[PDB]
Amino acid sequence: GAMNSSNYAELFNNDIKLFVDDTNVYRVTVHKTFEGNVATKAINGCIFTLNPKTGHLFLKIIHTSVWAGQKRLSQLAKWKTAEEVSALVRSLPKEEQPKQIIVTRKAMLDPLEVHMLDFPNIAIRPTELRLPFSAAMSIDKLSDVVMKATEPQMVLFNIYDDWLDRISSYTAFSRLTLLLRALKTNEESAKMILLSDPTITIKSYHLWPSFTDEQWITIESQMRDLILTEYGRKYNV
Amino acid sequence: MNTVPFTSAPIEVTIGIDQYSFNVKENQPFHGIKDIPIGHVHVIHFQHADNSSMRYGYWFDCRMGNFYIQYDPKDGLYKMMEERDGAKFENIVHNFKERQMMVSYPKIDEDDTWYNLTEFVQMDKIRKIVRKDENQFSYVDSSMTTVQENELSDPAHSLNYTVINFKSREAIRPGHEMEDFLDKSYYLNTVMLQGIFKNSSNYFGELQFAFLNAMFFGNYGSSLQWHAMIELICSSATVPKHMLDKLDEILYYQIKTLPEQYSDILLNERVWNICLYSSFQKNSLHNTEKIMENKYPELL
Ligand SMILES: C=CCN(C(=O)NC1CC1)C1CC1
Repeated sequence: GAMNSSNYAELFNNDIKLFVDDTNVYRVTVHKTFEGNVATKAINGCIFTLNPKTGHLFLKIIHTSVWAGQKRLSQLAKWKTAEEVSALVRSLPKEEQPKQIIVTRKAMLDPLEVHMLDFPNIAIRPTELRLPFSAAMSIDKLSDVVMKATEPQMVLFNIYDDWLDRISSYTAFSRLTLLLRALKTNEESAKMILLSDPTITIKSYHLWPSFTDEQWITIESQMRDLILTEYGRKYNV
Repeated sequence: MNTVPFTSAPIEVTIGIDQYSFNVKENQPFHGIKDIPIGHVHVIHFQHADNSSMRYGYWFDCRMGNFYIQYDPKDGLYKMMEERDGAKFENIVHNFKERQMMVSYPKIDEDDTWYNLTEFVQMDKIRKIVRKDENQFSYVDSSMTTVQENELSDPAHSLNYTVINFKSREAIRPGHEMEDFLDKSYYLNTVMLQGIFKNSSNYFGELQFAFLNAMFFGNYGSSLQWHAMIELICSSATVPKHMLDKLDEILYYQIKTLPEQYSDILLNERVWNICLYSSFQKNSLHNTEKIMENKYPELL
């Protein structure tokens, strides 16, 4: 069924699963027309499909050309997401196909269910968790590849860099979601924390800086403080 | 006019005939129902006084044989049987008439209700939904499940309605996923009308029979099938104009006939709101919309 706090360790068991987030698929800047009306201009988007256990990210880049001449784009975006996830599954070898796909927004359930009718044994699940994957476009290298794309494109990343050599999936997911939650709540301060020290760099083949274990504990603390801080500033507590 | 005689009425029972009903007392001198209009299917149905659970009844057509009711004290219900001996039957009937031991099917002559509820219902189609080919009439009860319900257990006792499933490969063309899910016209017109039902009349007949089973027996499976067949039409952008107009008349008489206090148990809020206010056909059911609004504005 739906996924929540109670069944939280199921993410890191050995049944292949994927999270699908569609919140950056259809992206617009709303602006004014010469006549004083409002128009949208689309920019490139992406489907954020993540294996929470392995860190494998299937970043399908949604080029603005897919929207040309289409109507009801926010609705189309959910079906195009579902079309592209189904195509990914079909492209994978059988032993790599997921047993479950968890959508971060319940509006994807029917589009994905319908596109996956060929896969009756793949469970399509919602979640009660409010996950911060919308903030994926605050990761500079992910944002960079999306904006530069000139055609539809799939790019593969490990969103955990090399963390699984030292920490468990459970801990790697908690770190990822804390980072993303902090980028979502105050992108500027979050990025200042990740880069304040010029001596810690991001490997060419990584997304996040190369923190030692001790430096990560410091970083994580600072990210929590930021999240709590913004909670007071927002709510005045 | 035709007659369904009763051997006797040994247990107290409310007896229905089409949309009429009368109470019969334990061992009251009751010997059946006369003046039944020829040309329509009919349903004769029972709810025992002492156990209202297990409503049952029989679908039949007087042109297909002479039928009577006899109580079975072993299985505990009123059974329909066919009498093959023709002169035995007329003799029984005529004696019971002369003694005036029969109620008269009380059709008001202005009244077209039954015709309008059964317009497209044929016995041949009923007997394909209710499989029991050794009898010319069909038993249906409140507890009988549908083939589709058995998918999601006793197959011989099933209601074999046409399975409709909006998230099924039958409903959805590969490559037209979004198109087909949001506009069911392919599923309605190519899969169901052209492919399965062959014409709208057979489609309407099954819809009408599902409604009647749902209202008369309290059959949950039947209620589900009626709403699905309505929703497949309302959710299609492209429906023949003649089907749309006829649907409006069909539903009108169904809503008109439904008991006022059964709205909570026989009408699906989601379906009717969608069908009347959001679907493609939101503007094509003027009569049904009118009666639903003046008679069931709470549901909406
Ligand atoms: C006598 C039982 C009534 N039914 C029922 O439970 N309906 C529930 C509200 C959906 C079936 C429709 C006939």
